[PDB]
Amino acid sequence: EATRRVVSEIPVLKTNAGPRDRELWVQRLKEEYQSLIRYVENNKNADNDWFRLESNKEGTRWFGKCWYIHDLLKYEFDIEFDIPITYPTTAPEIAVPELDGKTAKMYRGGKIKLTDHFKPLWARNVPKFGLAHLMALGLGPWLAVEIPDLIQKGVIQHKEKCNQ
Amino acid sequence: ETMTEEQSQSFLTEFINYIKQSKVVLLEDLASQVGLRTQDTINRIQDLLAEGTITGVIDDRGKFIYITPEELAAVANFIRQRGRVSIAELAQASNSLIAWGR
Amino acid sequence: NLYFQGMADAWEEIRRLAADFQRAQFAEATQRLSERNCIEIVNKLIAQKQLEVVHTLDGKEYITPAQISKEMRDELHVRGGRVNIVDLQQVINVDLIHIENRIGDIIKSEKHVQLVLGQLIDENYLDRLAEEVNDKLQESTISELCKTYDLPGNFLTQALTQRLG
Repeated sequence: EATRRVVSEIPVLKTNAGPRDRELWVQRLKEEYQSLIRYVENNKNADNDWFRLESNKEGTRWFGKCWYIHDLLKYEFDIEFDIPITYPTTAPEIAVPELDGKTAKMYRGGKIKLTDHFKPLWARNVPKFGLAHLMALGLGPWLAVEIPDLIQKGVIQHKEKCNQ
Repeated sequence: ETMTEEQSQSFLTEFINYIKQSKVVLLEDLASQVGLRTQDTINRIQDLLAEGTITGVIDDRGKFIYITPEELAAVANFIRQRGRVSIAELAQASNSLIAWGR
Repeated sequence: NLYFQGMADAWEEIRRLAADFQRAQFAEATQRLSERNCIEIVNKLIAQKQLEVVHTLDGKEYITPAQISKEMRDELHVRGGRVNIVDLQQVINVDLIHIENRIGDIIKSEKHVQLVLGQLIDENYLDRLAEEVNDKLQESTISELCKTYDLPGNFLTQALTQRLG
């Protein structure tokens, strides 16, 4: 469905290697940043900038922010993930800690829980999907369902520096 | 609490001034300059647009854009040039069809 | 062992690319309007009678009446001079009323096209029918042909009247 459009715009990756491949990880990391850059540029070019991100010096730890807009209002959540040893075969697990307890589609630790459709698709495309594809096909669709829902259940509330 | 008819009206003055100086207004900055919730600033501005007192659009992210009549004209021509055009080819075109500044 | 040829150069590129990823995120976004806002404008233009435009059935596109007239002629051009009016809905993805509202123009204006029973037929179509029909005359019953081409007699006659020769 829609997927196809976002997928198409993101560059595929090639190196099948994870953090403990002495020789090939740095080549996978090069591919990770390149795709990421291109996704962000794409996101800026359309007026659709929905996140910020940073890594540790080895690209094994990642941390940042995302935001969702609902009824003209912005909700902003901190996020982070560690690259597994079995990456890129195994997909990394994104954590939004601030919603821990507050949403059913999430494990303890803030570890979000995706649809059943994600894993099979990740797996049939190994090693072409990377972090850009994670953001695009995992977190974002997760926000597009959970955030509206938590808002209408009063589980979350917009936050201005302020008072009526 | 809710705004005296007097206070309501310094709202509109502030707003006009921002539009006159910037053309595009971020509603969280308007809200802050007037000391209102973005929520209520937006809702107020929705009523003004309904009254016809104000002319413009609020994008999905809550930025306000005043569109000039020469712009409205250009949009009309652009649709007529194209004959058939998708709403998304429009949204794309808006970057060039509209000024984002004074 | 611990060093591999290129490792240094590779991590230098990562120093570069990571700095680009920050620069890219700090860059301002190209501004665009919501699709809703584009609709909002078009709805005003319509009110101010400054624009006449119809939407597609999937509500994804806008089309002017003149573009409809044009895409109508295109299908005729494609289909070869005989097209059913009913199929143009699907072809153009607009309600049939919007198509029907342009038929007056198509006929009068172009003068090249006529209307028969829910179908538009043009000079070309007939010219080429005549050819095939000559291919009976010099080799061999409008009655029959009217049935062979599912065309009303009144019409085909008048049309056949001005072809012979």
